[PDB]
Amino acid sequence: RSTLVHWFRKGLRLHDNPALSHIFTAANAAPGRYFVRPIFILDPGILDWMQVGANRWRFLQQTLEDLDNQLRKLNSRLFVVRGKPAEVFPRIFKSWRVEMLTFETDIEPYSVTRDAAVQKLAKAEGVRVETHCSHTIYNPELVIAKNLGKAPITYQKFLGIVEQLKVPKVLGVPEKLKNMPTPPKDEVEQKDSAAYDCPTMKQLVKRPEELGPNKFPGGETEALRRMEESLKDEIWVARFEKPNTAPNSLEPSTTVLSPYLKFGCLSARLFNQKLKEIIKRQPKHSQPPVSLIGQLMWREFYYTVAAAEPNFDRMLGNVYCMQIPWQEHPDHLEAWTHGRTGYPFIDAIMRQLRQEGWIHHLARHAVACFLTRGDLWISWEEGQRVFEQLLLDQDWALNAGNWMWLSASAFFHQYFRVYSPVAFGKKTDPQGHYIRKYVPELSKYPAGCIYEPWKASLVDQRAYGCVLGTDYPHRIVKHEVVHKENIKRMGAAYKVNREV
Ligand SMILES: Cc1cc2nc3c(=O)[nH]c(=O)nc-3n(C[C@H](O)[C@H](O)[C@H](O)COP(=O)(O)OP(=O)(O)OC[C@H]3O[C@@H](n4cnc5c(N)ncnc54)[C@H](O)[C@@H]3O)c2cc1C
Repeated sequence: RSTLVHWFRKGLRLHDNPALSHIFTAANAAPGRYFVRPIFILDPGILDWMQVGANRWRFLQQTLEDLDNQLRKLNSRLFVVRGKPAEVFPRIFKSWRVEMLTFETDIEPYSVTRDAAVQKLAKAEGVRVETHCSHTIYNPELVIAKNLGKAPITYQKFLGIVEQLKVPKVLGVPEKLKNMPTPPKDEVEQKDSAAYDCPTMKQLVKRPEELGPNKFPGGETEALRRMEESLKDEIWVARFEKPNTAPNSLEPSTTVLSPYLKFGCLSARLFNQKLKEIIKRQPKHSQPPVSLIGQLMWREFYYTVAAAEPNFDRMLGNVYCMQIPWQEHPDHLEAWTHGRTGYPFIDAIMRQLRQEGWIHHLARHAVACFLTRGDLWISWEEGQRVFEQLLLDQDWALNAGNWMWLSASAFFHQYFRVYSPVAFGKKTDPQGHYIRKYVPELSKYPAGCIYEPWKASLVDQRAYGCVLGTDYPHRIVKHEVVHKENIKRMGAAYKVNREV
C-alpha cells in the first residue's frame, strides 16, 4: 500500500484546492490501495529568510488547528512534520512509499528554489508530482506570456491582459475519505505518538508577551465566516471605493480578509466569484481600480510583476526599482518602528500595527510615506522588514510592491504629492478618536491640537497630563522642513536614474 501526499504551504484550506481535491478523489476512486497524508512542514529554513512576529505565529497556529479539525471531518487529519523539506522528503518518500505528491504553486523565490529541489528528488524516487496554480486567480506565467514575455507594469495594462484569460473553475470541498485506515506509524511516529500533531501556542509563540488582542482568528472556518459577513451588505460591496474608506475608523473600514488570503485560508478565486455574483445583482456598482474586485486585481497585479523578478524585495538588482540613495538613520528608524516619532497620527498607526497586526491600506500609506520619501529618507527595505514582522497579512509580493509604490521607487512617480502626518488623518477622524485609542497618553488633548500636541502651551500639556519630551516624544523631524528637502533629493535621484 502506497501513500498520496498533499503538501500545504499556502493554500491552507479545504475549499477550492485542486491539489488537495485530486489526492482525495484518487484515494476514493481506488479504495484500499492508498494511504493519504496531508502534511504541513514546519521548515526551520524559512526563519533565515523572513521575520515572523508573535501575532502572525498565533494566526498560523490557529490556522493549522482549524485545518486539522477540518480534515478530521473528512476522515483524515493534518500531519505537521518538523524539519527541513530537503531532509524531510527523502525520508517520507521511502518510509511512506509515496506515489503522488501534490501542492499549490508559489512564486516567491524561496518557494521556487525549494520546490525545484523537491521536484528533482521526486523525479529520482519515481514520485509523481502534480502542482496547481490556485493561490491567485490568474497564473502569472500566463499573464507574462500573453504580454510577450514581460509583466505589465501598469494596472490598466494588466487588466486589459487578464480580461482575455479564462477564469478558473472554483472547486468545492473534497469528498470524505471512504473506508480509509489511519496510516501505519512510521519511524518517527512510533517513538512519539504526537510527533506530527498540530503545534500548540507554546511551541510556536516564543515571545507571548508580544501577543496583542485576538481579533482575527486564523483558519479557513473563520475566513469563510468573515467573507460571508463582509458580503451581507451587498450595497456596501457593490459600491465599495477603496480610496474613500477611512484609515483611522476604530472598526476596520475594509474587509480584513488579507490575512486569510495571504495564507490561502480563503480562496481568492472563491472570493472573486462571490463578488461577481453580487455585482451581477447590483447594477449600480464601482469598477476597478477602486472596487472590491479591483482590490483582488491589485493582488494579482503585484503577484505578476513579482513573479518576473527574484529581487523584487530589494532595491539593488531589481529591474523595476529606481536606485535612490536612501540614508541610514538608526535612531529615526527605531522611533518609527516603535511608534515614537512624536507625530501622533503616525505613532497611532505604528502602535495599532504592532498590537493588532493589521492596519488599513491608507494607514500603511501614511507610515510608509513618512519613513521613506516623505520624512525620514530611510530605505523602503527597512519598512518592509518591520511590516514583515508585524503584519498578519505579510506577503512577499504585496509588501514589496506597495513599498516600492509608496516610496516612488516603482509604479508610482508623482513624488511631489506627500502625505502630511498632521493633516491626513484629520479628514476622516477630526476628533482624533483613533489617536486617543492607540496613543492614550494624549487622550486629554482637545481635537484642536491632538494631531499637533506641540501647539499646546506647557501649562496645557501639564494640565492634560502629557508633557512632550517626558510622557510623549518630541517630533523627531519637522515635516515642513524635511519633506521639502526630500522632494529635491527625489528629483535628483530621478535625474540620475533617467541618465543611466
Ligand atoms: C506599504 C504597504 C505594504 C503592504 N503590505 C501588504 C502585505 O504585506 N500584505 C497584504 O496583503 N497587503 C499589503 N498591502 C496592501 C493593502 O494595504 C492590504 O492588502 C489591505 O490593507 C488589506 O486590507 P483589507 O483586506 O481590508 O483589504 P480590502 O480593501 O478589503 O481588499 C481585499 C483584498 O484585496 C487585496 N488588496 C487590497 N488592497 C491591495 C493593494 N493595495 N495591493 C495588493 N492587494 C491588495 C488584498 O488581498 C485584500 O485582502 C500593503 C500596502 C502598503 C501601502
